[PDB]
Amino acid sequence: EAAVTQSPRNKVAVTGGKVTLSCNQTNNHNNMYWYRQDTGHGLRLIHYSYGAGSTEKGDIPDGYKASRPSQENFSLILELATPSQTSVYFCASGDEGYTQYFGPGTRLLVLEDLKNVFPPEVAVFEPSEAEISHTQKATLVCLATGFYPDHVELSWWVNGKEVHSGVCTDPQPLKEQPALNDSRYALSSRLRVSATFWQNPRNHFRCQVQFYGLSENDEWTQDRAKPVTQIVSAEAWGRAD
Amino acid sequence: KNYTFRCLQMSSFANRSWSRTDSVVWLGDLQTHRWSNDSATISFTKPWSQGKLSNQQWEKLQHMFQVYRVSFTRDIQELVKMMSPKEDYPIEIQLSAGCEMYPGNASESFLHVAFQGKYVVRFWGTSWQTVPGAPSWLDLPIKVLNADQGTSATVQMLLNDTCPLFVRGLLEAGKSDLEKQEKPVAWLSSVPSSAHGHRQLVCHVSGFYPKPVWVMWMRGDQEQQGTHRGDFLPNADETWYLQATLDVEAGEEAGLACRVKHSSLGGQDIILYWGSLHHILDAQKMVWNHRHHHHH
Amino acid sequence: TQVEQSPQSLVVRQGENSVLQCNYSVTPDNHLRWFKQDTGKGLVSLTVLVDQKDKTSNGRYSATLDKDAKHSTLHITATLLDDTATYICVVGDRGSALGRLHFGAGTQLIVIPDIQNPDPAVYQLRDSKSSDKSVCLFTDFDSQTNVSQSKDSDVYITDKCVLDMRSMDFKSNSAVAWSNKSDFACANAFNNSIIPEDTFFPSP
Amino acid sequence: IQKTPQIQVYSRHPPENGKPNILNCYVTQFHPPHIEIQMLKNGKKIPKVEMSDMSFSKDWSFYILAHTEFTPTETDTYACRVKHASMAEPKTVYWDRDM
Ligand SMILES: CCCCCCCCCCCCCC[C@@H](O)CC(=O)N[C@@H](CO[C@H]1O[C@H](CO)[C@H](O)[C@H](O)[C@H]1O)[C@H](O)CCCCCCCCCCCC(C)C
Ligand SMILES: *[C@@H]1O[C@H](CO)[C@@H](O[C@@H]2O[C@H](CO)[C@@H](O[C@@H]3O[C@H](CO)[C@@H](O)[C@H](O)[C@@H]3O)[C@H](O)[C@H]2NC(C)=O)[C@H](O)[C@H]1NC(C)=O
Ligand SMILES: *[C@@H]1O[C@H](CO)[C@@H](O[C@@H]2O[C@H](CO)[C@@H](O)[C@H](O)[C@H]2NC(C)=O)[C@H](O)[C@H]1NC(C)=O
Ligand SMILES: *[C@@H]1O[C@H](CO)[C@@H](O[C@@H]2O[C@H](CO)[C@@H](O)[C@H](O)[C@H]2NC(C)=O)[C@H](O)[C@H]1NC(C)=O
Ligand SMILES: CCCCCCC
Repeated sequence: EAAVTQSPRNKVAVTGGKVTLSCNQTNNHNNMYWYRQDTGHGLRLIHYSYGAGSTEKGDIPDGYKASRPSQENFSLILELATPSQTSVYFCASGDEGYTQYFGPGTRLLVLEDLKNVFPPEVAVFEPSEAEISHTQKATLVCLATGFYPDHVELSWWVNGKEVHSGVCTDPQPLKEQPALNDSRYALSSRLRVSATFWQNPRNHFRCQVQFYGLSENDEWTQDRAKPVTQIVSAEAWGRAD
Repeated sequence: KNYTFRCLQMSSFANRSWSRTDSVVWLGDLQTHRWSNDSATISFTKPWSQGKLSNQQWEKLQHMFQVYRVSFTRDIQELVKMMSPKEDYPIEIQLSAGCEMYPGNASESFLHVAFQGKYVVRFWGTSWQTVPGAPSWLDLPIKVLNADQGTSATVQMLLNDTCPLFVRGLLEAGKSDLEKQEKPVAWLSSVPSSAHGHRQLVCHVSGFYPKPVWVMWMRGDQEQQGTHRGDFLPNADETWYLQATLDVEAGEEAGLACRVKHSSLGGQDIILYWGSLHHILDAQKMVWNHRHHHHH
Repeated sequence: TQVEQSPQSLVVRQGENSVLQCNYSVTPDNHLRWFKQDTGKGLVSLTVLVDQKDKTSNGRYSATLDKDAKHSTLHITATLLDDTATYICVVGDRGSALGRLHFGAGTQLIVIPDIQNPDPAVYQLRDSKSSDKSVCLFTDFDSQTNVSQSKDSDVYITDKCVLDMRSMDFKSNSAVAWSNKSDFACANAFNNSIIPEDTFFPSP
Repeated sequence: IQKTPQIQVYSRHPPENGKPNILNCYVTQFHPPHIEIQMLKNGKKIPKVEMSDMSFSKDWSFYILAHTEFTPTETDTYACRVKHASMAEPKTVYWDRDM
């Protein structure tokens, strides 16, 4: 089966910055392609290549440079990052035939600066007694609030092991201030268990949010804490009462 | 009796942006169609150029060829992006496709492509193939063209079925012009030869149709073996012109005649005697000051 | 835009059939392909149609192509929940790598489960930390019910998600609401939505 | 790749001074197909000059036929001027009725 890999899966950059999106393919495919996906549009071709050393402009090449060093790799370079370049980038490859094999996508958010970057605050809300007696089910809600940009993974951990049964996390996050471009976000998740499971004092529930902010590779200097890539969690113990 | 039908395509590409494609169609030595780059539609250069096809059948072929013209242009520009930098602008592509009609229900088709003046590719059987001696950097473009099963299927259809079917009918519709007989007209002149004390006698034969003709300088029953037969030069009204020259030593012209044998003359050949009264009067009517004469 | 897909959005009940249309004006049109794009994932090819009047199948997926009408239809029979995704119509203008792909903007398909017995209720959940913070959980309402957003600057309302308690073969809808405000009562948190008459509002 | 054109200037009918005729300029064997052909009378350009459609023979070499109405005389000079990429300067070929 023919396959294509892309790196990084997610990227955050600032205006005037330099971004490199990479594509790897080991199908021995001569032809490689770069698209962007935007809402209301179909994939749009940026650049493409007919072999190592070759790079041809597509339909929307403005603001992008491309490089095909070898057969296996093709990169998309944004020398001067602009917020209009915020998009999902897809890479594809093919042989002499008409099929293109698509990569998994790269999400790129281009920001004005990093002053507005914040890690999520996490809380676990405990099942209500009225749900317990009325349904004999117990729902735990996890709220991840005040994060920017949208670069988080929310998962549930019961007794030290992460569960995927009885969980539904929101597909998209909420804007805490909708009428604002660089608004902070909120995301919720629910884990629904039996009443008997929650009522066990030995049962420990933990909601985990991993944020991707900044490193020593990113220059930061403010009176408040650095929004370093961190693990935010909230935890609850089951209770007999 | 053997008629060759030819569709000639001439495509010029000056740079990544500029290009033009012009085509002409021939049935033997008669031009039947014209398709300028500027024109959206194929033009008839004869009243019988549609053959035995219907206005519906013709528009079906015309749409296919309109799509092809647009596609070919973008496809050449892409195959150039594949060969970069082994091949670059300006590019000249020529294409010659057709069929030649043989006695009986028999005919062989062809599709030849020349790149930058040289024959490089042909369509043979079910695929595009490079010719022997064709450059190595054409193998990948020929591999991508052979990946397109749809084009290949329609090309096979056009070559095996459509070309003969159409030409059989085209011979029917145009029989009156193909077998048309135009009588030749001959006149004489002379120039100095390259050799000292010699003259070159010129017998001009113009306005004959069809093309096969017999022009010879004679001395009685003796054909002068020094007679040099020139190439067929075309006339603007679909007739031909031919010169036949003879190098003689100055003073040996008397006794020479130019004999012309053609199908349109009904066995009554044109015999033009050098120093005859007809010649003398003809020669006196074409006198000039010889300013800017060649180097004869 | 040379590839138009209809409708833009489509909600189907689980087990029901789906019809997605594609109209295009691309010339020449060598082939038409249908893709599935699971949210946040890449394009997966469902099927390709190449003939003037073509028909194709692949399990529960089936598709037709008419090159004269320049139209393709995609059929999904007995739609499962995993069929929730964007379906994209792509038209190829050559039968080789010399071609360009012309992409439709897609049709967003939402597969919704039945919910055999709605038991709508709005519950107040308190934080595990000694903060006096709380959330409102609207749960167990019918899949037809739509949760309207907040018409108030300080109130946050999420959309509805269905969770599977697979061990009990039980699915349930839920939406969360919260506020930074003092006078935030759960009994009226979701009033911008169509609240069922039988909704249980326990008293705090 | 680049080839020089061969120019042939000849009349349609036997030349008779003071009698209208057609002067042909047959331009052959050139590459690339871009060419400028002009016909002259006493060094000046003739306006009403007709051209056939550009074509090519079995050996891929291009050819085109230019023609025009003229009246031969003992004194009027006629020529065919060809401007092609293969030549540093345009080639002017005079009509020599005896050749
Ligand atoms: C009367 C006056 C008429 C002027 C005289 C013209 C001379 C005669 C030319 C005969 C060829 C015409 C048959 C082809 C059509 O019959 C199909 C079609 O339009 N093909 C095109 C679209 O193709 C696309 O559209 C097609 C619709 O039929 C199919 O869907 C197809 O699968 C899809 O890819 C196809 O790419 C264009 C590619 C052309 C292939 C030729 C390339 C030259 C080969 C040499 C290689 C170059 C080398 C030097 C570097
Ligand atoms: C149009 O006419 C041409 C002939 O001018 C047909 O070409 C012939 O096509 C067949 C297959 O369709 C070829 O046969 C193959 O031979 C190889 C061995 O060489 C064998 O391995 C294959 O299994 C197959 O039998 C044949 O070679 C080919 N002829 C030439 C000269 O290449 C063509 O099929 C006709 N097309 C249509 C649609 O009518
Ligand atoms: C691409 O090639 C064409 C043709 O060679 C160029 O157009 C010509 O430009 C000259 C400039 O002096 C003019 O005299 C010609 O009349 C033009 N021809 C036509 C028909 O336009 C064109 O400029 C080139 N383009 C690029 C991008 O280099
Ligand atoms: C050769 O013909 C093509 C097709 O007619 C010309 O390209 C088109 O030109 C018009 C008007 O300039 C544009 O609106 C079209 O978008 C062009 N493209 C096509 C594919 O139609 C081209 O200009 C012609 N070239 C020359 C030198 O005459
Ligand atoms: C002028 C169209 C004739 C069809 C035969 C194409 C080779």
